[PDB]
Amino acid sequence: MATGIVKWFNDAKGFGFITPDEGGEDLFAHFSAINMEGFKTLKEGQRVSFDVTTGPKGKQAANIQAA
Amino acid sequence: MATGIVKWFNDAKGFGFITPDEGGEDLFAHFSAINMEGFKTLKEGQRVSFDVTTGPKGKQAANIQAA
Repeated sequence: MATGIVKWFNDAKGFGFITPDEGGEDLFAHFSAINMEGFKTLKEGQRVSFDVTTGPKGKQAANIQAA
Repeated sequence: MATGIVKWFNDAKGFGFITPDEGGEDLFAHFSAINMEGFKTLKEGQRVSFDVTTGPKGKQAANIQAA
């Protein structure tokens, strides 16, 4: 499965462009193209925003979102 | 509240640690802490994996997931 970095994205009409990693031309990416199963976990390197809260494991990230 | 980068995560037991951006101690991040509303859009700089497919806008990213 191919990979790449999101180059830019406007929330108004809900799409952006992805630069593919292994070379090639930029891809159009509509928000509706997001597979929600693809984001049920967190990934190494992934930038995220969150609330900070004290839980059982101590200081923890709540309400995690993409940043 | 705050932002940060996911430093390390383990898909088996479903938890990892986030290093906060604006200084501080690393935070425990369980996958159930993920707010799905937080990922319905794509973010600038976000690393993603995808199918490639020809749609109306031309070459497009399909089935987009976090990478």
